Amino acid sequence: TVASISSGPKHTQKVPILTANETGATMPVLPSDSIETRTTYMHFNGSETDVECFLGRAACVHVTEIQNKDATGIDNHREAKLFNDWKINLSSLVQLRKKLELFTYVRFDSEYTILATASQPDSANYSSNLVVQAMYVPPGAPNPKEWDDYTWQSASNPSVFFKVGDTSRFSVPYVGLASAYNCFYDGYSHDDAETQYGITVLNHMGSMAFRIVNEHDEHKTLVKIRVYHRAKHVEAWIPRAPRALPYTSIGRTNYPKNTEPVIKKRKGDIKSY
Amino acid sequence: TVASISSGPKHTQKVPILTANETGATMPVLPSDSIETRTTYMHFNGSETDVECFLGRAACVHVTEIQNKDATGIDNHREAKLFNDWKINLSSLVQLRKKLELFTYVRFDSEYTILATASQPDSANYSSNLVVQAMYVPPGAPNPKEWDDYTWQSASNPSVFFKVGDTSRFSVPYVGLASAYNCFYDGYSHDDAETQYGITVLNHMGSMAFRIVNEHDEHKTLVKIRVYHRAKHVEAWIPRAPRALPYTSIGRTNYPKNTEPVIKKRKGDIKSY
Amino acid sequence: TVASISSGPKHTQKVPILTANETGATMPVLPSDSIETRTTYMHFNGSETDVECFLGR
Amino acid sequence: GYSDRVQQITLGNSTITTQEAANAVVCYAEWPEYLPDVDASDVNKTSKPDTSVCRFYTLDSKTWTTGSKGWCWKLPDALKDMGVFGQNMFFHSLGRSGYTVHVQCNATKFHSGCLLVVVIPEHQLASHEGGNVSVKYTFTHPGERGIDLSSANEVGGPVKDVLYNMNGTLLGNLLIFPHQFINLRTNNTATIVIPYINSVPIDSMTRHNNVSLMVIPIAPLTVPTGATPSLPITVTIAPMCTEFSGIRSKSIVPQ
Amino acid sequence: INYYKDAASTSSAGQSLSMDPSKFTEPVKDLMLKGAPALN
Amino acid sequence: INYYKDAASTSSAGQSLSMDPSKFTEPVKDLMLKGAPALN
Amino acid sequence: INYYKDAASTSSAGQSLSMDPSKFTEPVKDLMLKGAPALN
Amino acid sequence: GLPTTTLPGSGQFLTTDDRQSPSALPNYEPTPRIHIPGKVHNLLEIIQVDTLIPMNNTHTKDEVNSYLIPLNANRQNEQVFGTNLFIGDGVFKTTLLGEIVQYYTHWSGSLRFSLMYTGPALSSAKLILAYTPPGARGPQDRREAMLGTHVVWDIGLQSTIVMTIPWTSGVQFRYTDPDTYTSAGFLSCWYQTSLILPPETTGQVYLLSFISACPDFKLRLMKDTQTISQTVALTE
Amino acid sequence: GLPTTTLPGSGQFLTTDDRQSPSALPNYEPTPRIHIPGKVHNLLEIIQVDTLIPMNNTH
Amino acid sequence: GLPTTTLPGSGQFLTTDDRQSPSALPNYEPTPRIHIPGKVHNLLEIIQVDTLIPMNNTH
Ligand SMILES: CC[C@H]1COC(c2ccc(OCCCCCCCc3cc(C)no3)cc2)=N1
Ligand SMILES: CC[C@H]1COC(c2ccc(OCCCCCCCc3cc(C)no3)cc2)=N1
Repeated sequence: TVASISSGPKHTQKVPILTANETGATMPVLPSDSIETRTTYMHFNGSETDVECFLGRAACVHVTEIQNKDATGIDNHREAKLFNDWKINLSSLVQLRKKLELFTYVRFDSEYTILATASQPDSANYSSNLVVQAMYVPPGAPNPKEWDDYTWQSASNPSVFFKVGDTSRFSVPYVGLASAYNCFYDGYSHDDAETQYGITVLNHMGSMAFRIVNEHDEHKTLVKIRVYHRAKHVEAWIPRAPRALPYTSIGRTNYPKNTEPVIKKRKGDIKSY
Repeated sequence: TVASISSGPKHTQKVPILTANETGATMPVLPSDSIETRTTYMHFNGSETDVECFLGRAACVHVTEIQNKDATGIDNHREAKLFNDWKINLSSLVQLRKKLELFTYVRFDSEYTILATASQPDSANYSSNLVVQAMYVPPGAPNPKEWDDYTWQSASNPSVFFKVGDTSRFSVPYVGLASAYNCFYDGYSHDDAETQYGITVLNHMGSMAFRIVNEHDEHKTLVKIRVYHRAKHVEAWIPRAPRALPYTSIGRTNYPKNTEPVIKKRKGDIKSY
Repeated sequence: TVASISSGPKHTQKVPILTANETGATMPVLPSDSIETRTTYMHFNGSETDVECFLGR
Repeated sequence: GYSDRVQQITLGNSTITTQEAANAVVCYAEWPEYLPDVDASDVNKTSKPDTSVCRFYTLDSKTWTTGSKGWCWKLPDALKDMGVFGQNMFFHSLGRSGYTVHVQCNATKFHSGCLLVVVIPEHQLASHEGGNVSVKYTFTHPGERGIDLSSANEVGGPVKDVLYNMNGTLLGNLLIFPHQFINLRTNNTATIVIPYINSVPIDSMTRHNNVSLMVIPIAPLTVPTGATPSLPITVTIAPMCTEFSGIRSKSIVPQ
Repeated sequence: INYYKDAASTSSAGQSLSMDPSKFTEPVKDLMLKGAPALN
Repeated sequence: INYYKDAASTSSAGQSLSMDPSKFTEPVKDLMLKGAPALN
Repeated sequence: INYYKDAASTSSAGQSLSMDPSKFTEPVKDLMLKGAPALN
Repeated sequence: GLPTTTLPGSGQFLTTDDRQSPSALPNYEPTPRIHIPGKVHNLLEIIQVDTLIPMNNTHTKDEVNSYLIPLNANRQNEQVFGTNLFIGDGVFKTTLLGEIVQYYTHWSGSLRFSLMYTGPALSSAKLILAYTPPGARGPQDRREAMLGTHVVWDIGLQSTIVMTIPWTSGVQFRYTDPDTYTSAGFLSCWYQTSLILPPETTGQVYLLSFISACPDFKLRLMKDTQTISQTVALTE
Repeated sequence: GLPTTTLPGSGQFLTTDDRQSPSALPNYEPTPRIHIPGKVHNLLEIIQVDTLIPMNNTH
Repeated sequence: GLPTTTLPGSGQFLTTDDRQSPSALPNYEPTPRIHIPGKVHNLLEIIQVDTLIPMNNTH
């Protein structure tokens, strides 16, 4: 492939460099339309800018935490982090969010990796070996209530059991209701005067609640869960302007008030170098 | 292959052993040009002197250390070794350095092995199990600041998570900007009167900052990281004189003052055996 | 596979929507027996409702 | 003698002529088309009023003055009240449509000024409150009036800050969306053909707007000496290939 | 070799090697030739 | 590839792709045609 | 068998078995024959 | 039982590796795809669309005005604007090009810089745009500027001028984050003759300026952008 | 000895995965199947049989 | 699931072994090679060039 062809002096009536940008086109002008060039080859394919590659590496999408401790006398397991759930979503932690929102609709399979590490902040004789059980509580299915409810039987709901310190990995097909996931949605769930606006009403998918299977030892053990997400088989439509201001909320486009100028001011003139 | 052919008495006008070294050549003289020889075969190929073999074994290129401890009240994580970064480079630890600098330009893929072991120098009930997360902070990408910054999300930057005591291994393609890496560079980054000289301005590649993912236990744990590097797919050009004096700096050729004579003095005469 | 065929106005002596449930049958009535439909395809096989799948986790 | 410059668009019972055009943009290089069966889901036969809905409606005019910040209309909202297009809209459960948008602004060879005319698929607005305040329905359904970016923040309304496109992105990058400029010195109209863009084959026309049309002054209007300091901008829009499905009782929407 | 039955479980896809910027860079209705006048 | 000798040790079965609701939806002795009168 | 997609991930290269010292040992412009006088 | 040996790296999680995994939802059937205009395959497809450069960066809070380069009637010989070409920083940084370049470590290729004139139709002007390849200082006067890559632009019916910064380089890749060795030059613009307004007209006229990449362009070695960060996870 | 590398997920138990296992009862012979009317293959077969709706829910 | 047995040496790191590894930079394209005079393939090539001997070591 040639990156530049050889081109010499020109004295024409045919001027490729004068255009009318009002038309909305970006005319494909090249170095050889306005200087004299020599042949050179590309030596490159643009492999690593493919959208599959761009969205295809694992990104941290969520960090939560649960603890193993005596539940005796706990009136609210959920509240003691005797377990927790994550109203699944991707636009929470942002590095990946800005990347996805370069597109309007996106379609992909997900590969999740879940790393779990334990901490024992206060005096323990040892490190126990805990098994985590993360399970998929899609929406309509009941929510556990205690860390050892009938829910955890999970007879119809996919669940994975792995050890703290290890990693769990599995992949979920594209579960969207439509043909693509909306990265943006300028609508409502119905014509209500006070209903919420945005994507929080669309990109529904319930949650994934984690717990330790082990009963309690004498000390307490903090287990912190990190969920990583990798898109595989990516398809993206309609590019948009990149995010400039900071984010404030999952699912709304809102930016913070009295934010700071995002364009760097010159130290000098327009004329400055 | 014959290592020596059979050759007998000679009384010629054709003298292969008289030459003129002023020409710059090393004339290919053999035993059979000046004594009577018998046939012998080589029985050998020179396999283990191939440059791929010479530069192809893992060498320790870096030892760093980070600790897991309560960051509560630490004003400078980087400074507490709550994590650290290594302004990646290869000429730091030297065994491998002298080997590479036998050549001027070198091109290869790298295979890294990272061994991490833990130490608990002061009273602990136990040994905790920590997961390390080393990640590639190429240059232009932001530097973390705390041991748990948004940076560690590493949504676009390759990162590996492995356990202390284990080893991590992955391989990076030749990331040089030019066609080869310069082992030497007699230039500057620009014609500045005070800019630095040497290769430190060329062989730029940012760094690789490690951290423990675990929160803190009651005791403190020292984790010491050793990075090993193995060249694979090696290509080397222009041999040079081997390094004689000791090294003083990454990237400059400078040797120490009042160094010692590097040539061993005879215990005796020129005539001595 | 078609999920619905195209069907238009009807003025017949042949009424598929009147039945006698006392018989014990569930007559296979479709949208196109009582409204005007357009063609659409199924795009689906019913894979995940197989009893092997239902009892297989 | 055809110029890129003169054009005629006849759609239904209405025709537009421009003698000073700058080509026309067809979003994503695709022209509006009806919904194919292979893509269909709802089993209902759809209704295609054709020429009674696919004609040109001219919205009420705006006034560009030196202080203008820009205006924003949403589709199909802007047309919610135009003739039979609008009736069909409130009466069917689902509908689908593409449009031809023609923005008009003429001046003289002594004026200067340049407007950006852009179509943004799925333009989800931001609340000026920050945090996770929502933007109430009424605020994102201004109707033919559209939203006036130089009007004041209101409560439950969107933010109207132009350097941020009403969503946290910079004005400068709106050029990645199908768009055309109106530069008084060149141009006097902008025309964009919009194919139907959605993640579902057909949708509700009232709970979801699928494009915002935005006209933004970028090089300020500068009139000749002692000229009146303003020009009107007119927007005429025509639904094209419209289809409605799931007819019934007639939606009732807030406010 | 796929070891698993479902398609979601396969590795990353392989490069589009599609690449056609004209839907974005030249969505004009009447074709513009480089070198010919923009507005006739 | 089965690595094991016994049939019980193989993985899940594969979709019946049988599907015939008539034993449940139309177990009538004399065949009913849709469109013809139910009771003659 | 490569298990990985990228070339960097393959094992070490295999012996040049190239070997030609003359660029280093005899870079003279006019060819010198062993046995003939060095300087004529 | 087949004998195996495990190698160094066993059990590691590399966020960039690409392997198979069990599906959690065996046998599930995804929604059919329908057609949607606009599919993107390569980021290289989109960085060829031009977007506006806030060249007039001299303000103090972001404003529509930093997109406008002003022009003065009747000045002769003088300089319209200047900038270095660190596409990952400074004016370029918020543009779509700048914004994507920042996801990669290295770039190579030609850039296309165009200027669209917005002054009254009855005015006229001749400007010179100059590209100065690495190695010299930003030009200080047109004489200096005109000795490097340049285009005399004659403002006419055809409203925009497209200047190309042809790839001039020793090393075949440059860093996107500004680096010296790897630096790309300067871009300046001066009056060639001068802007002239018709009667009954007055004041400043402005140029809009765009940037996009030529088909020439290469970007490689993905990394994280300095353009976005956060201090606590967001919630709904 | 063939060189291997284990990936993330090793040792996990996913209730939905489908693999082979050793039989605890090697060589055992199950009872023959006889014919039984009524076999169900898909839940889609049975949701087409109609059942009564307690529409008058007001009690 | 295929039955395996691990041998002595599993998990060891031998600095001299030569195996495959995942690439951290999937799909990256290295700079083209250009021609450079002087390529070395074997250390045996270079030890045939003669160099001076500090024979007079007595200093
Ligand atoms: C960032 C903007 C928009 C774009 O895409 C998304 C988005 C949001 C959510 C989403 O869902 C991913 C599917 C998650 C379900 C997987 C099942 C989890 C699980 C646990 C176990 C055990 N088995 O399965 C997929 C995409 N939001
Ligand atoms: C010794 C004299 C000269 C010669 O070569 C060199 C030299 C210097 C640096 C160099 O860089 C090696 C590339 C390192 C980048 C690899 C990425 C690291 C990483 C971590 C994770 C996780 N993924 O990737 C390669 C060669 N210096």
